[PDB]
Amino acid sequence: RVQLLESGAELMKPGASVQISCKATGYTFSEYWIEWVKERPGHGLEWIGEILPGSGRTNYREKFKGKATFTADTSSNTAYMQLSSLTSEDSAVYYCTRGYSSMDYWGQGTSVTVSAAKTTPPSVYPLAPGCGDTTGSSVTLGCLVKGYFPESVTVTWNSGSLSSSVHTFPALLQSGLYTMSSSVTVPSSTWPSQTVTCSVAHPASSTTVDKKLE
Amino acid sequence: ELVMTQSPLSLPVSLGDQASISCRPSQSLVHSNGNTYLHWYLQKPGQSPKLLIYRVSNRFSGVPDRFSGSGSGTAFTLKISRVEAEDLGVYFCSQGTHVPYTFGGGTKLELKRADAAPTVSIFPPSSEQLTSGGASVVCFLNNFYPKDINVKWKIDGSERQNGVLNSWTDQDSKDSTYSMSSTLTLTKDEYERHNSYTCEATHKTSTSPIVKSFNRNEC
Repeated sequence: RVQLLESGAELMKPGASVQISCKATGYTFSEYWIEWVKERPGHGLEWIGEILPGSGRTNYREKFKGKATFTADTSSNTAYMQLSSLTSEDSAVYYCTRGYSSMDYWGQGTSVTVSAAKTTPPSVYPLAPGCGDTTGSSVTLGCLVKGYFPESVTVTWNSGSLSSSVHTFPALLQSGLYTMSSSVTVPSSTWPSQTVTCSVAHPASSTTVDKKLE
Repeated sequence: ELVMTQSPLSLPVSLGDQASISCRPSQSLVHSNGNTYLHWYLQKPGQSPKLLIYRVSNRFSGVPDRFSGSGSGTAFTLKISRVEAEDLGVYFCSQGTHVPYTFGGGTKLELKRADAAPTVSIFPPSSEQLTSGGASVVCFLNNFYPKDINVKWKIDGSERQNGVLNSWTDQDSKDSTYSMSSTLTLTKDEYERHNSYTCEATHKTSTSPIVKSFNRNEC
């Protein structure tokens, strides 16, 4: 019945700080601890800190005292998290929460990504076996994508002809830029009898590319 | 603080079985109020995880009969008796008698499979990457099982480089195998400063580690 909705994921420059909010529908505010948690890929969950609305009371993880602030506007039923002096290690997904003798109900999720970056398009490098190595069954192929921002990358790697095992590997977040591949399973006969081609589509810039391999 | 060692990190279970996945905290979780505070949660890929059994034993609202929750001391278990599709994900056990609120590592539940030797394919560098003064090499270790798989790049044997980006894959729908990429990244020149590199993958299927090579030279 109760709901906790959060503001939408942001992209912030370093230094600058964000204001995540957590609106609660379906009860009285002033009684439950408004919890917030840190979900960083790899680390897991770092309870950040408590605060009950109404009393104005608070509670922080030693670690976070000085980086986070918690406020609540009882007559608007929003909760607050202000992470000042942002940085590369705060880039993660944050949840607010109603929890007592349990972590009752969890908000959806605000993503906060810290990066210097300015929009830029995927420099597309086509992975094609070189001089006489790989032989036989499936000629496997690929299309690498080296650097760009932000996540808006989508690959139509619709086969070259006779093929299916298509893998789209995840995106690493290195040096504030993005870099991921695509990879395909095309059997000898069908290649290069016909040609396979990738299309890297980065709508964050309405820029797109088609590249035949070999 | 106080640790929470989720006794087992990957439950490869075929559907329709029991599911023990133990969680041991560091101290007593018994507050001076009387009740202890271990608690369970299930996190479904893409969504803010959720409350399973709360207060150790106690079952939650809109929450299956198929979940057992019981313990005492430095030992707490969660037991799903008829695992069934919608229960696949990770399970953070938790603590709340001591500030701060530690969360366990998170054991996962993946589809069972029998081993499946990984297929490696090295691809050299493309002239246009070559052209921007950059140069990557990528050796794909596709559609295989089980997960655990390390991959060392003894470029020309001696040096164990480490300018590597590893991209995994969430388990396959109709396969239940995984697939991976490894991009050793060179300074164009660095690349044109050697003759043949090798990608070494060690995955308990083989005795003799699956190695593939690439000759910068005779080509």
